[PDB]
Amino acid sequence: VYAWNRKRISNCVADYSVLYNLAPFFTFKCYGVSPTKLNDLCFTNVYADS
Amino acid sequence: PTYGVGHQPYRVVVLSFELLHAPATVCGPKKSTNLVKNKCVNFNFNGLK
Amino acid sequence: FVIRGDEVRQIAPGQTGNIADYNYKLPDDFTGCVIAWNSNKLDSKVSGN
Amino acid sequence: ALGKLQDVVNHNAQALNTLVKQLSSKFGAISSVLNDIFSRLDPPEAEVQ
Repeated sequence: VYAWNRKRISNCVADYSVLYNLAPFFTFKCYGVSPTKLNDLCFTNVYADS
Repeated sequence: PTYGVGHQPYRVVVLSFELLHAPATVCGPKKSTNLVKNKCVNFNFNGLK
Repeated sequence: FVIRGDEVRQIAPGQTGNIADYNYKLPDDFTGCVIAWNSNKLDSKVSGN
Repeated sequence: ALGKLQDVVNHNAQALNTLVKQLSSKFGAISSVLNDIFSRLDPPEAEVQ
């Protein structure tokens, strides 16, 4: 929580299916979107952070 | 190695997206069809439904 | 029906997964109750049930 | 001179220009386009916004 490893993704066909078969308890909780319709849309720039 | 569940570590990754009408680059896996010129149809150009 | 532990959260009306999409899916109108409990005392045997 | 007959035209014109501006003004939702709210939400919650 002291350093944010922010890494934006570039132009690609991001398939939201690898996160399904992730580590145990792979809950896909969202706060404004829905995972059911979070794979059929395009994104300007997605920012990742661990 | 055997810490209590109340104080176990959690690896959490958030994916903040930009849900805007800007020209997007990170699209989802889908298919593509042909284009009609003078036929009223349902379009989904770059997310715009 | 009998499922695992981390898959009980998919019995709610509307969810993704493997059992909530191809094994047993509930509509988004279910006005009822879901009852589940740990059955590892009599439904878990040696070398796999 | 022809202001009393032009004000009724402007009143019937400024009243229609406010409906086309309130059409793209969110009244407590995530966006103003109805085709985008149903595109990134679930009907459990999509019917709320």
